[PDB]
Amino acid sequence: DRGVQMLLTTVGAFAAFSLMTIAVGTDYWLYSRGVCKTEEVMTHSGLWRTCCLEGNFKGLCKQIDHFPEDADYEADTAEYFLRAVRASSIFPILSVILLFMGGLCIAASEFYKTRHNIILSAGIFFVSAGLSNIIGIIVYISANAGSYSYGWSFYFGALSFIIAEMVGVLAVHMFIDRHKQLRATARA
Amino acid sequence: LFDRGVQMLLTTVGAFAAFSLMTIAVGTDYWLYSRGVCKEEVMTHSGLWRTCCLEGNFKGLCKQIDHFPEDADYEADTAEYFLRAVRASSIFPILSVILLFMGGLCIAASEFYKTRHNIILSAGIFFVSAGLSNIIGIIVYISANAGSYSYGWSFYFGALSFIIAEMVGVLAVHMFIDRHKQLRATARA
Amino acid sequence: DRGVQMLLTTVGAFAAFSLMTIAVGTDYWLYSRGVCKTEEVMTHSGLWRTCCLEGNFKGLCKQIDHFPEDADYEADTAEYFLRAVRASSIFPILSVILLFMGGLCIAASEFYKTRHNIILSAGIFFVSAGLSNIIGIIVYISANAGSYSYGWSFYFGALSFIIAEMVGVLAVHMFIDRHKQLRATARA
Amino acid sequence: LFDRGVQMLLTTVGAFAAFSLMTIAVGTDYWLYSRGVCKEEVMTHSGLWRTCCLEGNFKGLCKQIDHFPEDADYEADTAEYFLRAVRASSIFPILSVILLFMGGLCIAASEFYKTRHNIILSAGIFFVSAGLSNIIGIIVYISANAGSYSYGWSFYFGALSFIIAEMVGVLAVHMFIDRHKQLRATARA
Amino acid sequence: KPGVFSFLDPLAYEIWMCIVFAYIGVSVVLFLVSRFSPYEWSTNEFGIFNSLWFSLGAFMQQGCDISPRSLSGRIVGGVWWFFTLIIISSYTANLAAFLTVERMVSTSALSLSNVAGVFYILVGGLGLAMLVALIEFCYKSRAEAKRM
Amino acid sequence: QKSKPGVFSFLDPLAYEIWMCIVFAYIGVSVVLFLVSRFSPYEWSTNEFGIFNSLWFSLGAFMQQGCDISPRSLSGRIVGGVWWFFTLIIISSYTANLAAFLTVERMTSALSLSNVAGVFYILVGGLGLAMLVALIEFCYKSRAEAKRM
Amino acid sequence: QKSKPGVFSFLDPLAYEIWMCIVFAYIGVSVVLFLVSRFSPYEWSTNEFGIFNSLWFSLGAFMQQGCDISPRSLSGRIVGGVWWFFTLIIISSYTANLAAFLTVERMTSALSLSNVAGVFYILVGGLGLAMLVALIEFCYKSRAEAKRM
Amino acid sequence: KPGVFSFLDPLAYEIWMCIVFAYIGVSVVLFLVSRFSPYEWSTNEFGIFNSLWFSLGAFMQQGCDISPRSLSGRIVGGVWWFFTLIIISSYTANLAAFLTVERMVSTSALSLSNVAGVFYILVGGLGLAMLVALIEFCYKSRAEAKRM
Repeated sequence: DRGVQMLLTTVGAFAAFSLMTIAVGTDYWLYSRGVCKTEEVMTHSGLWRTCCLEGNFKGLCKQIDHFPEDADYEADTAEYFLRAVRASSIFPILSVILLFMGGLCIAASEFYKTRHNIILSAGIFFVSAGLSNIIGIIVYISANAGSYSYGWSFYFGALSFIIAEMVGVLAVHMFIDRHKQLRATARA
Repeated sequence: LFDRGVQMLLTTVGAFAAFSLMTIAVGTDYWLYSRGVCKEEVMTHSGLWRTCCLEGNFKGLCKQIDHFPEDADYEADTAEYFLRAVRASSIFPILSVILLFMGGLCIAASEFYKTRHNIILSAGIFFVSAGLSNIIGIIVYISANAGSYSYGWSFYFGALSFIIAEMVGVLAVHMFIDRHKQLRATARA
Repeated sequence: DRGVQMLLTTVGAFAAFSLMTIAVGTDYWLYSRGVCKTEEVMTHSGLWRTCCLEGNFKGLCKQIDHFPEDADYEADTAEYFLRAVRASSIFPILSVILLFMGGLCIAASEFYKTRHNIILSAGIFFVSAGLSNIIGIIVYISANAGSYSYGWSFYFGALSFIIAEMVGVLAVHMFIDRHKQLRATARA
Repeated sequence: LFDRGVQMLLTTVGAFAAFSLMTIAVGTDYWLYSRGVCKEEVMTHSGLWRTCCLEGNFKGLCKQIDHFPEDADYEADTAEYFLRAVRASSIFPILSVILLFMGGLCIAASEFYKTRHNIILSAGIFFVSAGLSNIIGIIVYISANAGSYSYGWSFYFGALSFIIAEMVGVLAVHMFIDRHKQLRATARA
Repeated sequence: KPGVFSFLDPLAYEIWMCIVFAYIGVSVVLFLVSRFSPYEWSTNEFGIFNSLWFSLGAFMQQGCDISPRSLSGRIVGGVWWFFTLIIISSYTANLAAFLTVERMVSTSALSLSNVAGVFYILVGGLGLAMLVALIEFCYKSRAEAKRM
Repeated sequence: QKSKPGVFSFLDPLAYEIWMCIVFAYIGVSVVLFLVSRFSPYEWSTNEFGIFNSLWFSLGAFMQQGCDISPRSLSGRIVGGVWWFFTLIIISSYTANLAAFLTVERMTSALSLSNVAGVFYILVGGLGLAMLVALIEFCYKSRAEAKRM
Repeated sequence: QKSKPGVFSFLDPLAYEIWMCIVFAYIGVSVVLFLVSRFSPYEWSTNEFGIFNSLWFSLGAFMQQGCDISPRSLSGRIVGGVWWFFTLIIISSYTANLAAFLTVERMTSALSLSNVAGVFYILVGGLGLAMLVALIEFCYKSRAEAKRM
Repeated sequence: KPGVFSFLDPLAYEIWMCIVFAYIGVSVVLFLVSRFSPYEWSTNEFGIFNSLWFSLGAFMQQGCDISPRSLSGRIVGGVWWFFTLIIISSYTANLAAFLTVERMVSTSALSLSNVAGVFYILVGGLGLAMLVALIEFCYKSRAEAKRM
């Protein structure tokens, strides 16, 4: 139903935005043993800083350095570009921003019932947010490659992508119904 | 494929044959032929529960299968332990024969309450489930055994019982289609 | 024209039969270096005999022994069955028989115009002849495997298979045309 | 894609650009940048006929390509000799140049005696044949080379000439169908 | 001397038997979830004979003409496609491993003796199909005479 | 010594992250294809690419089957082409890595049933799930039909 | 030493006899499919499996590219199934043997154009043959049309 | 550290360039031999746009919707199919050789770094298709507004 479709779209958009905002801000992305305050101790790392766990200095968090220039090595420009892209977290942040603008479009769709292009814009923003989340996940994993486990914060972004893509389907379906309804009325 | 009386009889005799074959497969200790100890290494014929001696010094002394051996078994992972438990309990062959018996009971009960067309559909679902259960049991038992061997007639008794169960289940659902076709055909007239 | 097609299929059947009978008959199937009338000398061998070439004992042909019992070895029964199948040349000869039957059916078609089921029989015979020819080729090559070059006699069998399959295709065309013409006449 | 005058001018300018690019590529000795001799080992730029020195002690000196070198060339089979002869003469680049010239001549003469609609089809055939000839020439040249190295601008000059020729040839056939559509349109009325 | 049916070497006989059993089960389940519902009658051309054809085409990665439209039928098709992809990739990889290990043993091209079994199977299938078609033709010809 | 192969050891050639990203890319490609196929009313539908059909198309493309349909728009065809290239590269990589794993032993025989027992279990589970869904749909429709009358 | 690869060295993984038998088996399968699809008047055509269409179907089946038609009879489906199994085995064998050849050198780098130049030559020759056939057909129809009027 | 586009390693850059050239040539020849003759006018669904789509689907071994019906179109399709089969098998075999040689030197599973470039290309293509569809929709909407 139209009302239930709006309610589901809003709930899913809010859930996806909240999940991405939590995932980007939280530090439980990767479980890996590493040094502290730069010995070997198990820590958990996010996108900005890694917090040492169950160690003598547990609780303290060290800002992750994405440019280990200790040996003053450059290699190829592709590695530098990947490091720069991963360090800024440009793609997870872009996904969060796109989710926020899609939510804004969804909220503003109620005010203007005649302008149906806002629903389409919200759906486009949701799909683009999912794609940006995908690129961010790929870049993050590739940078980590260049024992370990993934924490709940990482899976929050993964679950947000599935929710954001599902809402994008709902929004375009709602846009499809709106134009069909307009065509149906013109038929009479 | 033709008529209804012969189809019912053919399906009933196929269900009886499948039930007998699966029951024999469960209760016969001739599943795998392999070297081993039935009490030195010698040729033996094994089953689901016991393995008897063969052409040895004391032929025919059956011993229960060592599903949980002692003396530093080295343990295993949760998945491997679950597989071992499934193989030992023989849950899937037993579930298969239970489903076959249930389907046979439904087919026998289909003579009464002929208006209730869902009974034949239930029998078909039971037989399809029994065939799938036989597939799972065969796969589980082969994987457990795989870790010069050959299989006995009871293993191929169970193998054919799965095929008969699906072939019976295929044409049992044909009746449910045709029975509904009869109601549709008589509605127009 | 239907008569033109019949003449073409008769000529093709005759050509294929001649090619296959020559391939079975002559012995220029394979060029290889081998012993003579039990030194290494290049020889040519067909299905029955190997004949020395440009050697001191050139011109004499020795019958091929398909059962190498020199060391009295049997191994598996599949090898023995393959050797027996190759030894008799059952498939090339039975292909010859099938081509003969197809040609006979084609020739007898002019006697009975009403009986259309024998042109289809001729096509069936030609197709079965081609299949048997390919089975014979496969068996021959496999047995030879367990430097060499194939001669014109082998290529005559390959050429015979193509023509027989080509004749079988156009023979079935008549059966389709015979029934299409018959059904059209019965309509009016 | 639209109208007829703009399509004609676009096809003509594309054909002329492709012809100019391919002619320059044939007549320019900048095809491959690789180390070698042009008279010790030094960086040189090669072409189809002559190779000059680059950043050497004697710069600006070109030397004919050793297509069939003496001093124990070791010979080869017929296929390698045929490939060497094709590469030495560069027939396929020359064949592409000739076909492009014929296509341009036909498309230019299409203005005279506009009733002959088969001239444009001939131009399209000429252009697609020139593109295929360019493909074969590029493949032959690269295979001869592979028997660090980087390709010069003239080699990429001929790479775009093939692309333009096919895109010109695509439009050349397109206007052939449009002209027949006009004939079909006026035939109905 | 390689066996005639040595093309089955990369996989085990148990795998082949279970592949046949899984094919039968998947085809039966596809027929069941395609036509058992009286409320879908049918809009889908998935009978018992057509389900086997779809499953056989899916296993050899040759989609013939149709695809399931019902959700259950699509689930069956998806799991069968995943199983087929894994099994075919496993066969190719194990055959490559066999050939590579054989090559590094202290001619090169595959001989017809390695694929003679697949050639024999192909020709046997052609003959069986021709015989079946002739049987069907004769049966229909006899049937028409009975009607007349 | 060689350990007994795991049940789900058929996923070993590709890392877990690769499989997760494969699932995610499949979902994204399906959604993008459905979006670019049906969002514009000026294309209305002329195509048959709903969300369910788009999911089916992407699943068939990944397994190199193809169901019954193909995108006709330029955007849908671009999506299909990039998905096809992705599928080709990924499947070739899987086959190559499985061949490398089977050729070189680290710490050749025929593949045993224990190597594909996981895929067999998944297949039977999918069959059971499909049967359950079909039975649920039939029961839901039968009660609904009785409710009308 | 490693000699320069031949023009047609892409056929090395399979022996010449295998390729010849592949071509001949393709011809035989096409003929058998055409026969079993269209010989019976009781099937009349309901199917589109002429000799040309059967040849196209068999060629598409061998290259794993599919076709717009599929056999619907029991015999035609049996032919299609056995041809599909044959194609699967043959293509897998070719890929496996090429991998073995590229892994072990007898007397690894990226494949060069010299390794695949022959397939390019065959492709361009086929394109030229197709253009020649199309031009011949157009010329024949142009003269035939002028004869009518 | 594997490169982003390390999935193109098995074949040479010249092979990829010639593959693109051959694809363009085959598509153009297919369009020409499909629609040049007025006597075939059309009866075939092979324009310049559809020819490129058929060639791409043939190279990716995904027969999409159509197949050529004329003799010349079928010749083009057959030679393209042979080329595609050989090239794809060569890519798979060379990748397997690379991986086996790397494994046999004195983790094991393929990492996302080895196939990150294909993911980047896929997402870039998705974005490009989205942009093209959006531009087409905007153009069509503007055209309707001007007319109305």
